[PDB]
Amino acid sequence: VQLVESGGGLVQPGRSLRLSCAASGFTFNDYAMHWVRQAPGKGLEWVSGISWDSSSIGYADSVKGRFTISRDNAKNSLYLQMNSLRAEDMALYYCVKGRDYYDSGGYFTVAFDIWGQGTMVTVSSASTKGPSVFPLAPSSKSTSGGTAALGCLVKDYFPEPVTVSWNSGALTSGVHTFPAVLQSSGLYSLSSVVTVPSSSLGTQTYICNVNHKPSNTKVDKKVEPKSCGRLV
Amino acid sequence: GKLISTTAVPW
Amino acid sequence: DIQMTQSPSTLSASVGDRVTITCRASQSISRWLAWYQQKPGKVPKLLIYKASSLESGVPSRFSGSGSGTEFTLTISSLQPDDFATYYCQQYNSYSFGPGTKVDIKRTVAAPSVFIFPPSDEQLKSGTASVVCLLNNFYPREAKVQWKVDNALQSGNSQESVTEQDSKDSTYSLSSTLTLSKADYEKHKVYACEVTHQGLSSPVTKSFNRGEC
Repeated sequence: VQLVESGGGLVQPGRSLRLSCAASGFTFNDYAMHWVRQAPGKGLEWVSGISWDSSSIGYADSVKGRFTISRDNAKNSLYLQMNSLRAEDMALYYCVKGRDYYDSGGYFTVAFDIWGQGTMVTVSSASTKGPSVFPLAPSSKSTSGGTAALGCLVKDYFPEPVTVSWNSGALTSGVHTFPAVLQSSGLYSLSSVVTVPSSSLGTQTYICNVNHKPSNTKVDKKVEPKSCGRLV
Repeated sequence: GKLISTTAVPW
Repeated sequence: DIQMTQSPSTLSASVGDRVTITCRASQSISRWLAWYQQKPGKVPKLLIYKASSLESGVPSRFSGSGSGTEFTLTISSLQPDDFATYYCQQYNSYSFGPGTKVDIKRTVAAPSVFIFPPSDEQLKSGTASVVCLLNNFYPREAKVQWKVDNALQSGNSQESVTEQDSKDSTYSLSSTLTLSKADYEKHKVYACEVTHQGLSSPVTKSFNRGEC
């Protein structure tokens, strides 16, 4: 049993996408079918649904007039036509099988029992861009006990993702690479930090290796200490 | 009360 | 329009605990309510539907009750598979609750706090990012406030948090204050003030631009 979505990708605001979902392993025609979306880092939002017999269709207020759900039972497929796309429609879109129940003269969905893995929809007017990589320099303001923190600010890139390693994979303990944030500019930003022994600081080389495949950008940035206030 | 429902049943 | 709420928003639990989480509807939804489990990077999983029916294959420590507007999900004895976020949904019109996250309880640990000035390379480009790092703390709740020459900042910072660490069960968080070069050059003292359950007083990390 499976639901396989396709049709996702990168689209500019105001343009359209058509999502597909191919079902197998159950009698597709016998079930309501639905679309659910999840914006990055956020909760679940139901988008649209259609009864087993196609007689009843519904939409979330946030998409109605712009999205059209349909099904082709002969092809065991569900579709979502998405027009006039906005940044707020950016999300992973799951195709979802309903389980239905009869009560008070009506047959209606009571559970979503099978979910596809989702197809990712990215709505942005931003152009593809590699990050600038800036040092997060270790200083007297970034020590704690016998340790110093340092890192790299991976700023202003598009689209996701970037990868970050330290000293070509030799440094992994104490590394935290944060989830990217989407800035108001439409570009993403991310920091990777690490705590290291302060006693070897400035003698020991620390290089962050940043890779942004969508732009074919590879940056190795050596992170050097900084004078920031007096010793303490 | 139901946003999506039908009187028809697949059995 | 039916609003679904959930409480608590977060819960710290230990293997063996009985945990009960709540879901509420702004108007009657009878028994048309289901509960889902979701973990990072994974698909949601149906647990309970029609308020109290346990889905086939789901362990029997999960139970649901309620009808009308108040609903509860109970895990009689939490197991490691159960640390996750839990969502309810109503089937009159498909609105979801905002989710309850159940994470792994450990001893309270205050963050270690570090601050980073902007780089000369970045300043050259016309922008200044000031970064404040909160490292290895628990619980997740934490407040970071920026002050520039002691004036509280608003609307010019963003934060990001890691998932709970699989070995020591802590979180880490960055907060990044972003200014134009000209605005950075108009002030002298840049300070990150951190509040957290593990701290008896707020911690402030700061620097003077002229010394840094």
